Amino acid sequence: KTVVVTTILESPYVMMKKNHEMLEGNERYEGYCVDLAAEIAKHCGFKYKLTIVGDGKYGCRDADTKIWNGMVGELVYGKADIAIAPLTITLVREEVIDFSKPFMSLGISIMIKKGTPIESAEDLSKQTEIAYGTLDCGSTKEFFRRSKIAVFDKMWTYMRSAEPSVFVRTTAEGVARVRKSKGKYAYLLESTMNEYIEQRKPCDTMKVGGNLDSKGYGIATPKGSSLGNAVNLAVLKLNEQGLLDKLKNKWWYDKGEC
Amino acid sequence: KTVVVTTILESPYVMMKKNHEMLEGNERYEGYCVDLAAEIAKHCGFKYKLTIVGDGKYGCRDADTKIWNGMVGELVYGKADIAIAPLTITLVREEVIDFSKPFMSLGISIMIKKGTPIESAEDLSKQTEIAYGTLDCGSTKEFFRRSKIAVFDKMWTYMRSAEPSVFVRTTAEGVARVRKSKGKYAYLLESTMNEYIEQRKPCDTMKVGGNLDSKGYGIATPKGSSLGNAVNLAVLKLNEQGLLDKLKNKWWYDKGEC
Ligand SMILES: N[C@@H](Cn1cc(I)c(=O)[nH]c1=O)C(=O)O
Ligand SMILES: N[C@@H](Cn1cc(I)c(=O)[nH]c1=O)C(=O)O
Ligand SMILES: [Zn+2]
Ligand SMILES: [Zn+2]
Ligand SMILES: [Zn+2]
Ligand SMILES: [Zn+2]
Repeated sequence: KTVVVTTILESPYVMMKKNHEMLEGNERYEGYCVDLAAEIAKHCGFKYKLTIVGDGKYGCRDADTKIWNGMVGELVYGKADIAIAPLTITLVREEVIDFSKPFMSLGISIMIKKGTPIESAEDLSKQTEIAYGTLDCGSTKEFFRRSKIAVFDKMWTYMRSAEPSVFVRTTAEGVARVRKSKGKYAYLLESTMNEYIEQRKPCDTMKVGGNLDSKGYGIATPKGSSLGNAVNLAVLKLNEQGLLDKLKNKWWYDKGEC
Repeated sequence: KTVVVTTILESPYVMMKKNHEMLEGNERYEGYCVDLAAEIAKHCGFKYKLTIVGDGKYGCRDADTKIWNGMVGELVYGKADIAIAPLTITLVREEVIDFSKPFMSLGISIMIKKGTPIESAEDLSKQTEIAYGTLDCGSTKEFFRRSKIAVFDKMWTYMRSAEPSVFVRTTAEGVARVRKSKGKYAYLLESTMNEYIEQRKPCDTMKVGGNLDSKGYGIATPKGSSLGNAVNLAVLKLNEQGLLDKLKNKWWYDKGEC
């Protein structure tokens, strides 16, 4: 009956409202993905419950046990009916779960503390004074681990063995590390987040260079789910009616602080 | 056994080779989608025959007869097994054919003859001296026909009723009309084509403003095709390995004339 939605606390996709503690259920949250969830449930006509992914992760497969974690795991093992989050459509995931067509297009990008002498991935790869890393257990890390491109493989070789670890558990941790690093840590992260942070106080970071790749976020369902067809059509309808563009401007720039 | 591929003569996706009269079968053609077709077939392990869509159209549904034409029609009526072309993923098409995840991301954009006093769709809609139109029988025309956004519906109201027709049969016709117009015609077209033309002699056009929307091109198969699954995985794998980025570079910029 009630669809269980798995999602992740990631601003501005899903955030606790300022007055959350006296709110209940889905009303405790706000954001792009909260709005998107409401729109999809309205067009597909279902009731739903937003639940924050227990382990706070997007999803990766343990190399030894072969068990999936994060939001991907919640679908694979039947703990959730649908994931509505900034979840990257990838080949290894497509083999275990289903994705709608993308609701957002983006790429990997570089975040620096303002004034950092870096302008590109090539710049990062050719020096050692400035540390750099990525989010753990996500598509960005896997991009570098799997890259054959000389600069990206060179970066991976450094990142894989760097001490202390250049990888972070959450996006907020990566961003804090940039801000506190005095310009000695750069962060590789998805472009739309880089762009969001750039317009938030204290306005001390910026995106440099173009995107390293191109990819999309999709709505995910368990393989063979009776929900997947309708959800995919709903995403296309929403895009075509301009709602996705409407939501982006609402959460990204109408709230810009810089 | 041999998979019939429907595609469209649209530079630089599919072009006749200079000496095509001396060649046979698939070797008559070159371009982005020719290269992509060869790679999809290699990875999925099938033999294939490239065929040019008979009516030279992408695909629209006749309002009265309800019959699909163009490449979409070839798949709907079983004349082709797969379409590998700059074919836009849309809701109405997804209702009758299947698409892979996108192999290219793009949006509707404005092409001007250099010097034309236009910077945005808002600019176009608020003036009358410069005419503007789109490709007929495609996703761009349908975007304007269906839009509830004030600026775009105003543009549609003008375009639908303009005489002579501001719509064109092929991309080349639209570009030619811009070039011959002395600034008095602007062309609305997909961004990646706008970008390609900007790098073609006589280097007298340019893209202005941001994109009007966001969408993708996908490989299409008939509903229920056994090919669908494997083709989608192939597209994801090729994106992740950088092939699609390499093919754009090859056909757009390595060959740039400006
Ligand atoms: N979208 C990713 C997770 N994710 C998120 C951000 I924001 C990032 O900078 N890198 C990531 O891998 C996924 O689905 O694994
Ligand atoms: N891709 C479109 C066709 N198409 C192509 C170009 I190049 C354009 O500027 N506009 C279009 O509608 C579709 O599939 O209808
Ligand atoms: Zn609280
Ligand atoms: Zn709606
Ligand atoms: Zn010829
Ligand atoms: Zn190959």
